[PDB]
Amino acid sequence: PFELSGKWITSYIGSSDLEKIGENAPFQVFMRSIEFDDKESKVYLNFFSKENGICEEFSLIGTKQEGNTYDVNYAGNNKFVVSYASETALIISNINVDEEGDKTIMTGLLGKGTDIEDQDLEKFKEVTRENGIPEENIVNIIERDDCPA
Ligand SMILES: CCCCCCCCCCC=O
Repeated sequence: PFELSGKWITSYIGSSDLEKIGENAPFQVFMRSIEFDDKESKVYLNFFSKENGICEEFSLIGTKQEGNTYDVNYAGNNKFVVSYASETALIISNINVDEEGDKTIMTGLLGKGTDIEDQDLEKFKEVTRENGIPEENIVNIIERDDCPA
């Protein structure tokens, strides 16, 4: 029985739009924890993001929708799905439509902080590729995560 809820840190993030994941961008998300409240059909996302260089924490609440999709507001509208789940990682596929209406597809590899297991990384890169996102559009989040634990 897989436990999806708990501590989850971001290791890598791929994106179709580089403007959304650079330094201080809305999607350079340093995950801290994700909670799946299936009884209440909600999802609790906690993370840090940089704006003007300093770390800023976020505690969002998303609602479960059709299939395995989750709706959540942040820098536009988002619809994300947990494409992959193992005992060491989680791979999220998210589609964001910002305030300007620009559509951006993104992917992310989440772990228990730690150390990255190449097995999950290869799956992340494969998912990223399948979404038409090139390898050069992948950023290493762990190297950039200096935000509070
Ligand atoms: C932000 C993309 C991947 C981050 C890891 C978990 C998602 C929680 C916040 C999702 C908002 O998109």
